[PDB]
Amino acid sequence: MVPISPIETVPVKLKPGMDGPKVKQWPLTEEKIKALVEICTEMEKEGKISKIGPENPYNTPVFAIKKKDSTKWRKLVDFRELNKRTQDFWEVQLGIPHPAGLKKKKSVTVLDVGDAYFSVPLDEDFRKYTAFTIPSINNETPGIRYQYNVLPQGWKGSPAIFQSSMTKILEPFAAQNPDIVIYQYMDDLYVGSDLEIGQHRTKIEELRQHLLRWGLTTPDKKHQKEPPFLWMGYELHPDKWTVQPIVLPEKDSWTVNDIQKLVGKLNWASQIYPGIKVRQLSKLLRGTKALTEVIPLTEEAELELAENREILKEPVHGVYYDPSKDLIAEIQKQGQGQWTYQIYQEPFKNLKTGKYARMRGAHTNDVKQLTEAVQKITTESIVIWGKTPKFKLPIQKETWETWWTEYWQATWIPEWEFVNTPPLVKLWYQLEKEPIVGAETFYVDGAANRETKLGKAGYVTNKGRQKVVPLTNTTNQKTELQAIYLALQDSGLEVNIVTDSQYALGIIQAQPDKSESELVNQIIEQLIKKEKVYLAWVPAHKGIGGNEQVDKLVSA
Amino acid sequence: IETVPVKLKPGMDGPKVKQWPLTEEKIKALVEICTEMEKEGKISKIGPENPYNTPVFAIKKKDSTKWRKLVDFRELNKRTQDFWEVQLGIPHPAGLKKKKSVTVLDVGDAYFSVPLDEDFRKYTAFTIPSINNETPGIRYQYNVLPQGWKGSPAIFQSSMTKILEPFKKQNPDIVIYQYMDDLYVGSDLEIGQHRTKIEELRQHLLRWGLTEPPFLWMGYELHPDKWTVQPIVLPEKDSWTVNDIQKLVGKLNWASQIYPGIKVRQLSKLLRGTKALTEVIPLTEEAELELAENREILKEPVHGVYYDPSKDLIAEIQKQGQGQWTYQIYQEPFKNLKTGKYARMRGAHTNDVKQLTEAVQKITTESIVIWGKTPKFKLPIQKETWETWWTEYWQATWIPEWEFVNTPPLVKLWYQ
Ligand SMILES: N#Cc1cc(Cl)cc(Oc2c(Br)ccc(CC(=O)Nc3ccc(S(N)(=O)=O)cc3Cl)c2F)c1
Repeated sequence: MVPISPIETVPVKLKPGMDGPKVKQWPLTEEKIKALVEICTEMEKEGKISKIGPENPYNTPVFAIKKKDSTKWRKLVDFRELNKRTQDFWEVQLGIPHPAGLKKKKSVTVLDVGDAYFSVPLDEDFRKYTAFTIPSINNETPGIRYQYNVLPQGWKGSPAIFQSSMTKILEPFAAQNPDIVIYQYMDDLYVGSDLEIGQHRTKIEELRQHLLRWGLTTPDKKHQKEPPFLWMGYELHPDKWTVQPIVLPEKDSWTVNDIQKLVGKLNWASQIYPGIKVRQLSKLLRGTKALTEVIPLTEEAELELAENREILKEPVHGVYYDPSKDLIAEIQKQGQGQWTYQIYQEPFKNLKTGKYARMRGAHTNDVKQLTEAVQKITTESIVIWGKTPKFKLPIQKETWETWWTEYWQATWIPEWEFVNTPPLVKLWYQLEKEPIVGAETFYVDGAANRETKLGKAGYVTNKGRQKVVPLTNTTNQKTELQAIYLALQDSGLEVNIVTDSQYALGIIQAQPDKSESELVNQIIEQLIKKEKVYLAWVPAHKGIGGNEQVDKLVSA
Repeated sequence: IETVPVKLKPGMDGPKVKQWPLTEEKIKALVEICTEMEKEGKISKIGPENPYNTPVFAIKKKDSTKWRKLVDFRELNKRTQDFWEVQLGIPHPAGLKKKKSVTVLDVGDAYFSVPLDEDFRKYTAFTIPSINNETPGIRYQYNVLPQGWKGSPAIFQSSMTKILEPFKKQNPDIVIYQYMDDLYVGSDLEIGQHRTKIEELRQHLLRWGLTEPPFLWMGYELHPDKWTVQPIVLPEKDSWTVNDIQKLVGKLNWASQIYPGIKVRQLSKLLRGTKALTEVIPLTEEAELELAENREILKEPVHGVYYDPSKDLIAEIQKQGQGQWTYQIYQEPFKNLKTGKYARMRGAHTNDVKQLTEAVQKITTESIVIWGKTPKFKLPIQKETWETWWTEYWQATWIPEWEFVNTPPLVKLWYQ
């Protein structure tokens, strides 16, 4: 006997007040019970479970399931109840590594410690709670009772307790081997080094020895799975990575769950396959969860797909990260609130790619959207590489400067450069800071009758120009915008406009370049054509005249 | 040597707050800092049986060049039992805000000499994250009282009292006040002397030091009688255009929500016609008196304005451009308890977010001195921009609460 170090146990407890489970054992066939009694004997003969007396009042049901064309049963304990009564554990597996974050190594070895999983003891005080019963044949003897001595499959704590225990064991090895990397992911170990493959299979051998100190062995026949490793929907190669094959269903009829599949799988592909678009397809999942409803495509969704399948036609690869080279992120405007980006270190070799969609809003602009996509890519990059990339952005230095200095919010983007790849993000209009000398002054007003939806919009100007248009199916807000629209329509290239509408100032002072309101868009389209607009606000109901000489004409 | 029984409130659990992403250099700083605190017993590794998390990050305090660990204990603080047991509180020193000068001292390291309840320790849990989730997070809990926890000053209060009495009875004009990791020292002196009285107050703490702290040698300088609330002021002109009078009526109408007998009828009278915005209007005699009257009214106090320690302080900030920022602190709209401006915001001449972040710190400091509590900010910024960047420019050991303004105020002007 060579003394193996024991794995220190993790103190466990049930929720505050909740007791253990008492679930009735399910009645089983004679065939099945025999199968369990054999397995539970082999398990007992290994140290994993133990027979208990009748005082233990705790029952977790047990089942036998047959492996597909294996005249051989396997044992399933339904812990779903004990889990609900078990305390919370810290979960670190929230996030998984991104392949573009990995630094390339000459040699990588994957070891699965498949045995070692049960090698980890359960908390002595907690075992009693894992009690299950093998019912006897014909129910004529009391069923054989068992408790676990090790972490069970299907238990709340096993993921977390397994990792804490593997980490604690690896600490000294990593510490005293700085020239290698070990990545722990659930039941697996991935081991990499930039060493000659002599010095490398040596260090791997040492790690098998070091794992033996805690009585753990790894495969002699060296793991059948060798490059490319197929992991969490990715493909890892010695020199590059990509996603596992993305094949898009060709079909005659496209249904609901068959678009809650086309989104997920197109989003997955978008991390390496540049310029995937999901907007016209996510448009269809709006509201209705009737999971078998054939929804017709749009004529925008058949040309967005003939783009998808031509991007998904030939494979593309991402490279791995080189900390000594610069990190670059480049953004393109795709249209309809859609943005696409590539992160790279060398021209044409992308670490990874992705997309950003416009946030749901009434009104928006391109510069706000670009700002949001920069922040998304900044955070993503902090997560994957521990740093902010230098940005290349389709916006002029002068445009950005005009924007941030005149914008009422605080805004910032990190270090970036202009890249001249149309279409360029630009400012479509700029409101004057002062009234314009020699430009006509339009005093505008609108109002609507709350009961009839009937209203009026118009203006009186300093030159005696006047208009009142009668409207139906309207509101105060709509009439206030229309008044402003009529002044814009009917004035020269320079114009002063006086409104009492706090609503219209709110929208125009947020500098939309695009709107869901067709009336706001028409205002935007006139603002684009003007040489100079000055918008002045005055309070309502002070008979500010032209706001009084036109509140009495539009409320008539 | 022996701890103090601490608990959470009624049916509230310990904090379970997601740790946010950190740059490689802030991860490196926290690994070196935490590895040393562990050797000195201040912290200990924990296992997965602890489900609690509080966020952690790394700053550089004002003028230093060495990283500091900051724990965002906002959530533990909300959930931490109120410490009223012996004393109904620290009845806020109303004197501190009247002093010519106030120096702010980081006495935070003091706390690390006093141990924490054994039961409570699990609630101080935090995680040093890894890049790309490559290794599991390095998990830690506090053994001693943590910087930034509300309980730390409350527990150390008795100890702080016994370290001060000598100086407080040596110098009875000095005002001394403790918020979080910070000591605030006010006087009615001239500076050279004030600076002396500070250096002396270090020789006390260095002497209780052995019975080299890293950030204990720093000193911040305020002037709270050289603070001013701001009157509303109207232009004085010889020539008024229609536009000038439209803006005056706008500001007077707004001011009318704060002040009683502000009248715009006679100035509105001037605006009746459809005149060109740049055309000069002679004021009528009724208009000139109404304006004179409104001025008189604005040179008085707001009526019925009082602090209420039961209610939230709310702080609003407007971006005025050219590095200038306006603010107001109230509890009831139109009842301002302080208003202010900032023009000079530090070495950030092309960075709006660094400027907002310094303004929030300065406003929070003022708020500590006046009412001994932090206000709820309304920031003129998108959440995602603010939450990406604030931690890059943050220098204080407390963190206030904030929300986001998404609609541009008309009012910006009325304070411009
Ligand atoms: N399964 C799996 C898996 C998952 C992760 Cl997140 C990492 C991993 O191993 C590594 C490690 Br550890 C470090 C770097 C990479 C990327 C890399 O350099 N890969 C690589 C490097 C070398 C070889 S070779 N020459 O041993 O066949 C094979 C491969 Cl896939 C890896 F793929 C393996």
